[PDB]
Amino acid sequence: GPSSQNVTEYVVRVPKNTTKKYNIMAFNAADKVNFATWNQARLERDLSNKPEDQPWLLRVNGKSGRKFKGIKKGGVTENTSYYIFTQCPDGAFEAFPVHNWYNFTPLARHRTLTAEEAEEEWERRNKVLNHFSIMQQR
Amino acid sequence: VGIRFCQECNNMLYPKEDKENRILLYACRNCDYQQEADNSCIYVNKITHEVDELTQIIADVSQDPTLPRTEDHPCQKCGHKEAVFFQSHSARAEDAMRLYYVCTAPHCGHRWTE
Amino acid sequence: DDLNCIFNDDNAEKLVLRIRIMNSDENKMDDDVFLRCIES
Amino acid sequence: SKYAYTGECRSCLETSTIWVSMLARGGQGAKKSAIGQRIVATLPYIKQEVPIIIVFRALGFVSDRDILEHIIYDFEDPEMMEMVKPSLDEAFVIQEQNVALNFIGSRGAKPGVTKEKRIKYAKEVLQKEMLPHVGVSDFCETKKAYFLGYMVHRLLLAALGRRELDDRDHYGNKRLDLAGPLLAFLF
Amino acid sequence: AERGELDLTGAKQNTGVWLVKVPKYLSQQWAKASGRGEVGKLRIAKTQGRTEVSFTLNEDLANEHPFVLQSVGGQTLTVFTESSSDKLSLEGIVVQRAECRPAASENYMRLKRLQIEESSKPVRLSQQLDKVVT
Amino acid sequence: LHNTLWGMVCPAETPEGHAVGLVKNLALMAYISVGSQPSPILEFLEEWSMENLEEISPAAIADATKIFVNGCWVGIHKDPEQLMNTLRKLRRQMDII
Amino acid sequence: DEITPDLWQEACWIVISSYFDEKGLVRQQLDSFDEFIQMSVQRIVEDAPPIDLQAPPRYLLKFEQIYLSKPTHWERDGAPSPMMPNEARLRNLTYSAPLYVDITKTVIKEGEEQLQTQHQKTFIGKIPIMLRSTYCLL
Ligand SMILES: [Zn+2]
Ligand SMILES: [Zn+2]
Repeated sequence: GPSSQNVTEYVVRVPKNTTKKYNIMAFNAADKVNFATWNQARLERDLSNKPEDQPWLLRVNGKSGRKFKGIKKGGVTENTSYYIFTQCPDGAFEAFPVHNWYNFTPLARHRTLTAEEAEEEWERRNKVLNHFSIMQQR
Repeated sequence: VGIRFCQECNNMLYPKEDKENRILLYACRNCDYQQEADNSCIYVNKITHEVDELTQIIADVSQDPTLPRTEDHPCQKCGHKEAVFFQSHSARAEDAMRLYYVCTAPHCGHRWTE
Repeated sequence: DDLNCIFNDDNAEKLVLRIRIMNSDENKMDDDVFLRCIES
Repeated sequence: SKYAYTGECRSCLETSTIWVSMLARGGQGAKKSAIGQRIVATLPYIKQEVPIIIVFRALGFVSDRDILEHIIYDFEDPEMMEMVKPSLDEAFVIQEQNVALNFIGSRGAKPGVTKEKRIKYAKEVLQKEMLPHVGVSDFCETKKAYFLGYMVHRLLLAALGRRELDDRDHYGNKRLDLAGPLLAFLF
Repeated sequence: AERGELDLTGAKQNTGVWLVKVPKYLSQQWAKASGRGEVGKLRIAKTQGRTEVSFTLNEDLANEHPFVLQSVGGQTLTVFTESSSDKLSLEGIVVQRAECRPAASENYMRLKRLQIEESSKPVRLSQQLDKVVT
Repeated sequence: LHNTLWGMVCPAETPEGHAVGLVKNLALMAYISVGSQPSPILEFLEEWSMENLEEISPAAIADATKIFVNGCWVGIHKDPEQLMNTLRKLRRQMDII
Repeated sequence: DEITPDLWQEACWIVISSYFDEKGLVRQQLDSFDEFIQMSVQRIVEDAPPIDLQAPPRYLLKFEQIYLSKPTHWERDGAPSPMMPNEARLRNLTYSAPLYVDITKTVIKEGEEQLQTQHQKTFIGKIPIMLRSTYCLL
């Protein structure tokens, strides 16, 4: 059929200057991310430092859902360049040069051990028994 | 024989038994995610260290121009006459000085012993 | 007598033992950690 | 001594020594050897030995799946898993990054007054003294993680008996300071 | 509807995009073109059991680039955007990864040497003074 | 005297007394490498099919070959033999390396 | 064609005769001092941070290209003359060369009067020259 010998041509173009910036962010392979549950999302600059030279904080569905922290890719774009090819009704591919690359790691929401009581916990360096009796007190 | 990761926070899964239904189940440190059977082996350990050394041998050892080459023993898989033989000589001691033959033909990383 | 064992006849290849724990210490050290500690 | 295997990676740039290492089997029973041989790291300007898993959590990797990926590349072989799990068993006190940085900073010779000083000090010593060749700029963090993972992978490979123990007297592992680099250091 | 919300319509459409690595001279030529409208033609040909991807440079831009596909399933890659009006959006998900290589085999190193001469320009070395300073 | 001192250092040259084996001097054919910036080799490898260590997928660095430049891990490569042939060829031509 | 086994005992010795005629017996010393003077010294100077001042006006000193001259001797009257190595041995002198740096001094007076002075080659010290290197009189 036609799909066996499909020969089609696509026009490519790169804009010089544009209003919106373009970036790349990636999840882990085994993170098991699902975008259908992302009814509400937030992405805001973290207040732990206290702006552009700071990590990001991402939150899904408020406090109910999972939340991530975003860091910049370490590789400078001196000899590297990445473009994004998007489908359009006109058909001419519009190459978007990258501004920055980001990376996000999952962070669970639960009762988290604090350092002040970890100072008391550290007396059980190797004497600790029944490891799941620690979070029951917490 | 091996350990697995939970799909909620990606941490360890130690095995235990519950007080209600009498079956082995894995658990994480902060999860309600309990796993199931078919991995009823916890601490397998070969004390005799009779493990097969024909697994950690890389197929690329053919392309090392220092190891001896023989032609008396042909390849069992692809039938190539020439082959590369060497000894294990790992950090282990009291080891048998056998020759782990590796076929030298490209696209055939067959290894064997005699 | 807290480590009873079931020995096997020498005809078989395995020659294995079957150490368990009984009501003598069952009727803070947990299970599967005490057994690995006595294995060590 | 008590330190069975050592993973020295004395590092510099165009020096700081890291002494990641591994305890021996000196103890027995449930009191010390209840889990196995732990793996621990010495760090250059702190004065005590923090476990390597706590360092990796201080790098910014909460998930232990990513940690054992950095340590162990092929998940098919369980030997490295069952050798590396005791230091995970010594790592349930700390779960998130800031507690790890607070513990590492408090473990130094001169700990800070509070979190604003200890976190910053631990971040600084982890930033531009941890392995200076792989990264010194602020956005160099997962290259450090991959290099330390390769380091612990080398340590485990020599522990279970694949990599041969390196020797100092091998001149492949030895460099010669001539008049050039010596006068460069003085200048 | 909020400032921090990211538009997720691109993910719901299951839009598949391609991420490709190119060498620096192609990027320099595309920058020199300054978006005239066309920089080259992308060619694809599928056989009975194999595929072939290439890119042909524009003749005006010059005055063959075969593509090599690679494994993608080791990671999940998606692309988002940030606007000047602070309206975040998601473009889509990367479904295929390729890399661009030059067809020049021996002469290309010469250009590499020239780029070395372009890269050894700012590095600076000490000089010898015949006369001591006055 | 170690096995690796073959043509590196003289096997006969050694002072007597408390410094036997600690002081030694070069053989006739031994040029000590004086140093070079690893930037041309790094950008050269970036031109070829090196996946960057930060860009690469996690579960893809087990079947490949790790590349070490000046002791710093820089990435992996799936075809090491062709890389070695190209590197050795350019080293013999002494034009880039 | 090929080197016969008869001619090898001359061929290899012509090869290493050419080696010892080109390189010499002391080449690691000379090349190390060459790659210490030609590079590293200015790399060390440029890699050093530019020193910063405060009082308010702000003064910033930035270091630049490193000049080195031939070894000179200054007698009682202050006459600079080229100094022989034998002159250095007989008079118990120190064979050394004076080192020069260009320094840019940028001024700030909080009124947008950034008018830096390109302070030219200034004398900062002397490096002892290793004999028969390229930056030597011999
Ligand atoms: Zn979990
Ligand atoms: Zn074969």
